[PDB]
Amino acid sequence: PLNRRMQYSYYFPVGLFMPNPKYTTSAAIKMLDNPTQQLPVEAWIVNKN
Amino acid sequence: PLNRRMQYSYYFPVGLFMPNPKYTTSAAIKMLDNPTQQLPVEAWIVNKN
Amino acid sequence: PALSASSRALIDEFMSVKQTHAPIHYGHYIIEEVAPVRRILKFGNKVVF
Amino acid sequence: PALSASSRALIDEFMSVKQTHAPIHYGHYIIEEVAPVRRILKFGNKVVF
Repeated sequence: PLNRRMQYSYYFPVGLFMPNPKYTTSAAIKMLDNPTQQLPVEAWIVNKN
Repeated sequence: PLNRRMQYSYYFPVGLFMPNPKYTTSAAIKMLDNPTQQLPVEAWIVNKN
Repeated sequence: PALSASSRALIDEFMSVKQTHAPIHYGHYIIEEVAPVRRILKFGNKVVF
Repeated sequence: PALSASSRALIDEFMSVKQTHAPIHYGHYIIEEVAPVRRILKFGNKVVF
């Protein structure tokens, strides 16, 4: 009984939208599309594997 | 009695304005705006938590 | 909050650099997983903690 | 003075780099804390002390 099970609740939002002054703080990534009309459709997560 | 409550004072400006020869000492910040025509309107403060 | 992103361009950024990476791209966004169980993430030979 | 900033971008770049963050951007500004107490700023997994 020392091997118990903790149960955390994980949450994450999808499809959000930034305010219209859009910034960036990585000067390495560059997408090949328009930055101003950019908004996500999905959310990539990671598994346990 | 020893567990006392020292209270300090904090202060910060909100919505200041840089002079007209503007500049930046950074590289990885790009804001989609005309840089010579932007000023703050809000101030962001980190909470206790 | 679980590890989420918007596109894989920020996930592959987060595995490369984990200190200087962006949390907010132009319209794209990525949320670092803060949790009690600090999961170890492998992606090929890049690994973060 | 407390950790004031005129955007979210200066916060999220001050969390990333510490010795080379931008004090004065084009129209925005961030203010380092010289408080007697020293708080760690748990942002995702990017602390600063």
